[PDB]
Amino acid sequence: APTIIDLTCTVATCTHSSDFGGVLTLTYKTDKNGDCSVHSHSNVATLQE
Amino acid sequence: CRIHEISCGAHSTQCIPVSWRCDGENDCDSGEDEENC
Ligand SMILES: [Ca+2]
Repeated sequence: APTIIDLTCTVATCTHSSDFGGVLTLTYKTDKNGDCSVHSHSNVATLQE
Repeated sequence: CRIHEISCGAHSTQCIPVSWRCDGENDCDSGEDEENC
């Protein structure tokens, strides 16, 4: 499995609506390409993918 | 690369997992995997 190090997060736009009104971008450094599982550990916001 | 990885041609050193072959997205440098599929 890939290893992700030095990951910091930021949000571009947000609008609390019934749709998925918000985008966030993640920056990281890895060693090899692959597919990772992504999840939000809180309840306030729900992801899409 | 790994047994489960295919390089995007000999001219490039980048290797991608085989699950990305013909997924409808140009995962290679210039969509080599999506070619001839
Ligand atoms: Ca592909």
